[PDB]
Amino acid sequence: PFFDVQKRLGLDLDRWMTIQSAEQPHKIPGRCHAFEKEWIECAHGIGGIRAEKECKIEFDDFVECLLRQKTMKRLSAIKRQRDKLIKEGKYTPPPHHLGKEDPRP
Amino acid sequence: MFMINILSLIIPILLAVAFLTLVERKVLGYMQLRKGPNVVGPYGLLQPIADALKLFTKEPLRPATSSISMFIIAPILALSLALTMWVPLPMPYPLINMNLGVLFMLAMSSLAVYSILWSGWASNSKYALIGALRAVAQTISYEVTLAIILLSVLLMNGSYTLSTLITTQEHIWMIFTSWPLAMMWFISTLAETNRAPFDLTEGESELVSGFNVEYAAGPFAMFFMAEYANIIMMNAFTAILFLGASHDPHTPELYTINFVLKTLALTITFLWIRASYPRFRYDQLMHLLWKSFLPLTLALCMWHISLPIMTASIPPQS
Amino acid sequence: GYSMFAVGIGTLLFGYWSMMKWNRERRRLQIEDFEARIALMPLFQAEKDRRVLQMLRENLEEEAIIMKDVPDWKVGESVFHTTRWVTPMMGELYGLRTNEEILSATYGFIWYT
Amino acid sequence: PGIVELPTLEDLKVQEVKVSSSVLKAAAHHYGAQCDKPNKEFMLCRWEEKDPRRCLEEGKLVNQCALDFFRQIKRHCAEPFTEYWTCIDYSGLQLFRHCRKQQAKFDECVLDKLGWVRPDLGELSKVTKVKTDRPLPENPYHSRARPEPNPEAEGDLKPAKHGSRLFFWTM
Amino acid sequence: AGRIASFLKNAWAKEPVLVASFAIGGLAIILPSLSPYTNYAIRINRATPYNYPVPLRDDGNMPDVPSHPQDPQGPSLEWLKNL
Amino acid sequence: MPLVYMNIIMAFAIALAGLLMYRSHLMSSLLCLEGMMLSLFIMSTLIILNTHFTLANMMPIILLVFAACEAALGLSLLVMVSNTYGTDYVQNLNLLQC
Amino acid sequence: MNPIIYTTLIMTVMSGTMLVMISSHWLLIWIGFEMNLLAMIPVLMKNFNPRATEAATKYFLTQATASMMLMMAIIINLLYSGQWTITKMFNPVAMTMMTMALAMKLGLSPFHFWVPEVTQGISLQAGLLLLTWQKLAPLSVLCQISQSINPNLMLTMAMLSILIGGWGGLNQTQLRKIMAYSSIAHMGWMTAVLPYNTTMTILNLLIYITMTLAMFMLLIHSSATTTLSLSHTWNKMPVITSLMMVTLLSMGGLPPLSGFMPKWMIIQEMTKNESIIMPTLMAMTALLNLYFYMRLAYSSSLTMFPSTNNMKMKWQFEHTKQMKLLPTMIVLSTLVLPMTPALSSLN
Amino acid sequence: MNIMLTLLTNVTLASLLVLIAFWLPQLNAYSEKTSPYECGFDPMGSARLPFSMKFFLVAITFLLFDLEIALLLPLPWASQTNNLKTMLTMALFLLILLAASLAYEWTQKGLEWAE
Ligand SMILES: CCCCCCCCCCCCCCCCC[C@@H](O)O[C@H](CO[C@H](O)CCCCCCCCCCCCCCC)COP(=O)(O)OCC[N+](C)(C)C
Ligand SMILES: CCCCCCCC/C=C\CCCCCCCC(=O)O[C@H](COC(=O)CCCCCCC/C=C/CCCCCCCC)COP(=O)(O)OCCN
Repeated sequence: PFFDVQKRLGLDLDRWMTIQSAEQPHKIPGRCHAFEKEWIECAHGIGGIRAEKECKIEFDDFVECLLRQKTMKRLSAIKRQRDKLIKEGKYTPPPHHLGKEDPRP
Repeated sequence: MFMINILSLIIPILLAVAFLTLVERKVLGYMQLRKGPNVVGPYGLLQPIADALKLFTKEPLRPATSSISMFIIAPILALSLALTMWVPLPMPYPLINMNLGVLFMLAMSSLAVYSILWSGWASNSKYALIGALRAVAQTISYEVTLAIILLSVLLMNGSYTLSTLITTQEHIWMIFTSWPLAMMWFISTLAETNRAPFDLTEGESELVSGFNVEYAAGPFAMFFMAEYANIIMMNAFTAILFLGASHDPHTPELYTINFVLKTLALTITFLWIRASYPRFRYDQLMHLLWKSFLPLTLALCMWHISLPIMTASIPPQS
Repeated sequence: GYSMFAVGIGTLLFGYWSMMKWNRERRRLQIEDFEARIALMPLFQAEKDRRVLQMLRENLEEEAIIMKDVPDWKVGESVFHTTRWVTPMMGELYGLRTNEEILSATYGFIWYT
Repeated sequence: PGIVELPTLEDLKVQEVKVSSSVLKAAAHHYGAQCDKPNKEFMLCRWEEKDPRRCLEEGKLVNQCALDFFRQIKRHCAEPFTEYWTCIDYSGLQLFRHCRKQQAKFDECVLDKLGWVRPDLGELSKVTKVKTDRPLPENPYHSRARPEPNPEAEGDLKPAKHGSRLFFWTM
Repeated sequence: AGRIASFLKNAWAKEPVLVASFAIGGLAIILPSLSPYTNYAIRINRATPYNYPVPLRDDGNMPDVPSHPQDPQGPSLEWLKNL
Repeated sequence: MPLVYMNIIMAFAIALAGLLMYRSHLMSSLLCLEGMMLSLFIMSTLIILNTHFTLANMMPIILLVFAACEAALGLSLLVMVSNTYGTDYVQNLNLLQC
Repeated sequence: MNPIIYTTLIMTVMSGTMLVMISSHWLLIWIGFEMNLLAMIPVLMKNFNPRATEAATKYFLTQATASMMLMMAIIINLLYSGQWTITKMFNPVAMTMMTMALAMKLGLSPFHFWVPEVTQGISLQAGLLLLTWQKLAPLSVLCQISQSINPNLMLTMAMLSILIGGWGGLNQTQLRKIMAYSSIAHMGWMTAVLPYNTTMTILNLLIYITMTLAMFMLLIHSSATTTLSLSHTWNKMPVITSLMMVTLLSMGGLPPLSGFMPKWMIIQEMTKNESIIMPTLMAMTALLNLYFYMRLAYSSSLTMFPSTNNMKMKWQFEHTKQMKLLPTMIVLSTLVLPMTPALSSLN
Repeated sequence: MNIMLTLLTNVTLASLLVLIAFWLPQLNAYSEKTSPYECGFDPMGSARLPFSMKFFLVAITFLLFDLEIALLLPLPWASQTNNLKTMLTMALFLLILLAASLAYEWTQKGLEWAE
């Protein structure tokens, strides 16, 4: 079913391309390199069954970096509250958020 | 100010196409011991204006059996793509500066063929269908060779950016390093623009008018404009690719003059070639591209991959 | 035939020699300007750090003002369990700004031609 | 999940370097020769800490070193340098090669007034060593404790008691 | 020796395109392994600094790492200028 | 997720549905197969670019290579079916039953 | 077809399967499936005729659809975790799509319609290949991702496969369609035990491949593809029909024959996981396969059908070609039950 | 954003030329005039009948050789790598199998058109 010829011969036929944290050209990093490094090191050698429970924190952080679902939710909440308080005139946006900032290098 | 530049590029190109028609008529005339247009305007200068005005005041007809939507779309696509193919050409600066300008040229050219195919099919006429199938065959004949020739020539350049070709040739024309690829490329551009002896799609002797036989008036003039624009565009590209003109940053007009002279020479060479030779049979063109050009092109691609490594001559800008 | 082939091969060899010299010089020039970029990079990194941190602080203060009435909202609460620094998402940095800055930040380089 | 700590806008202030990219490119080689020490300190901080919030003082030292460098240039020959960076600035790619006379004049100027030698080809790209008092960060990833492994295999291998024990087989 | 002679004769007489193609392909295959400059090309590619050279923390036990770019230790590109 | 991702997955579903529901011509089904490949190429490219997995930039090209092989395979079979029946209709191939 | 070309194509089919079996990357597994299909289409049409063309066309359409679905599942899995390694799928929707794609590649019910038609449309050698070697790759992939798969969908498709194999086999007089429905039911048995013990899947697959190779080689040796054409073999080669009779009973799963071992092992493993009901259904339904095997044995070996006069001429000629592994295959198909504890070497 | 403006301008100019061509001149369309052209006479069959393709095999081969171009276009960038011996070996290997597939179809009469 899975004859691990690569591991028996030490070949690396396709393992160079399986993960995002593995030796990219010119050392260009993946967007989620640290999260994946952490999740891989947390779950290494403990087996699949233990890794899903005991490394769920690292994997949840990794998935958040990948898809950013909670970040978009928080931004949407903030902007809805801003829209609501602006419509009634309660809140006034600062100049550096309207296009009149003092830009810095 | 950018629309000013767009119009600055387009209005002149259409005028140059108009007068390329006159230059071709006169050059073929003098090679045939006659004169060509010398009556409408001094030295036939007003002949293109008369032709255009005559074509756009004549009745355009939609064939009864034709698919009207594709019938009308095909010339629009032809002319709009012919105009679009000019925007990345560095003369010495391009209107649009692209990282992959050569590859954009390839894709737009490859899309240009559909207008001929669609127009022939939309017409629902026998001769139009025969012309369209000849166009299918022509693309199959030259498409693979043309791309690999560009790749081989471009290896020395280091990228697909068209403006880098000026720096690549600061001291020598790239034709002194690849004149075999230059020969095969010239013939492939003859085939790619449907020009004698490779102009099978029109098939004037064989199919009367080929794909555009049904077309009349303004729609017909649009196909004509597109073809002649493509003839100038291909030659200009050939000039930039194989005969780089020295460019002075503080005086780009010198580069512009040099570049225009070289593209005019190549266009006149197309006209000369048309005046000199018999037409290729369409099956023969495929044999010519697949049994002679493709083996040499594969070998020369191997050679041009190996050569910069053998000699430590690999170019910059990965 | 010999003469034609000989002229052709001689032309090719001259061209090869010239291009070899010119491309070696070009590679030296590329190394030189790459090294200029290398000498300049620390200053750019320092001011990029300060710019990112300032934008995040401004967003934090505006969010402290905007989200005061909502009952159970921690201002500046992270969405990650980890406590290490996370590179800010583009939306977070420019979330509360004008559409022109957001366009320039997302598509400015892609569209520049 | 915890609040993100950010520096106040006061601690993010610095005397900026407000010269354009052509000026920076015209000065880059001598600037990398002269201000190497604080720049390398800052980059080592930056790449060991993996947090921009932990290397603000090094960045401010980077700014002050750049400003001192440019003040020296302004004090000893602004005119050859201005010639040089104007030549550089005309180019749309900002190419060093089209300006060799101006670069030569600027280089002689700095060599005679300040004793500045332009680095040779291949030197600014060396990996160098930095001596620092900053302690090496221990857990820059803020890692959790790793879970314990499974115990291990141990002991001598004895034949299975009563063989396979499949329904009726005695071996 | 004489079989292949007349064979290449007939090929040059009947299919010079294929003859030239096989010659150019074979040269492209074999010549790069006999060249003294292939290593020069590898070295030129290795000397191109695409990314920032991250400095090392000095521990007092690095005699061959420079402490300033213009120090004599580290790689040299002198071979490249004379190339 | 983003609106763009939803649209590409919808394109795959529509092409899959098109392949599943046959009409008369075989060529139309072959086109649907190509459409599925096109949507897979776009989806994988978007995911790869977004997460900056650098080495995975080559897998959409491999995808295209195999897609071309499949397309070529499909056209060969169509040539043989048309040579048998003078038509590329699905209804003609009913010789074998269950 | 040139013999060298045929060898190259068989080697490409096998190398695509081996690529599926040795790869750690989902893209390489997909490439293995693609290469296998590419080389396999010409092998179906080796003997050209409209039926072979139709069979290859139905096969290509089914397998290419499965391939697109498989790729889509891989891409969704990557979207929800930046992973290319084939371990356990991260997304439930990707797992459903993957399971259905592999079921279509195997021909499990309700995707079973293609197997009888394609098998009938091709020669006996191509049918042998299609029903033995073409199962290894999807089964190995399913064995790797077994923990991730949902039991309800898998067991539904497996029970459907057993039922539909039996019912469809009851109606056939063509031997290739009988073999195809047999294969469908056997696949159902292999996949029913997959979420519990992949070693039982491997054991079932090995015994099924042995019995199927024996049956196809016996059908080639006596060049028959219908029931009535096989009814003549007694009047030319009685040993062949006796051996086929015993092989047929082994397929039926009757003890003390080898064919009974996989059924026996699978039922026992399932009972351990507190699943009494599914197995009772499976065995009582395999009774149908046994019925139509017994019908074929009645017409072929246990009675003597009338014959023709021209058979006398065939009496005078020996078989030109002899199969080297046919004798071994029969012995392994019938007499291997006393060696059952050797299954531990499979895990 | 500039390329979008360029494409819009070009398509708009061409469409306006078509509009002028159809709305400026006098129109006198009748059935005889709008009928299909076949050199003096009425066509026998339809132009939508199947039109046999004698180069059908070169057309399928073009599909596979066109994807060889997608694998060879990154070669200018591949030349910048450090292990040039592996890159050159791989690039050479790719073109050799492209030459062998051309030699196979050529020697098996696959480039000859159907008769
Ligand atoms: C280079 C590209 C750009 C060039 C720049 C110029 C852009 C030109 C755009 C193309 C149109 C020019 C075509 C020239 C002729 C006009 C065609 C048409 O528009 O005119 C008539 C349009 O008239 C309509 O038939 C009905 C008339 C009124 C319709 C009511 C519309 C609402 C207006 C309300 C009236 C109140 C005053 C409006 C002004 C404020 C059509 O009549 P018709 O005979 O079939 O067509 C043949 C035209 N002939 C005779 C010249 C040969
Ligand atoms: C090791 C180098 C490999 C890489 C380089 C090659 C890359 C691309 C070149 C190869 C492309 C494929 C070539 C396919 C060969 C087709 C052979 C064939 O059948 O054509 C023959 C024509 O060619 C032949 O005669 C058959 C082979 C004869 C020899 C051809 C060249 C073999 C090698 C010659 C040179 C040897 C090496 C070069 C040494 C040069 C001297 C120093 C028949 O012609 P038709 O078109 O059918 O004519 C129809 C009308 N009558």
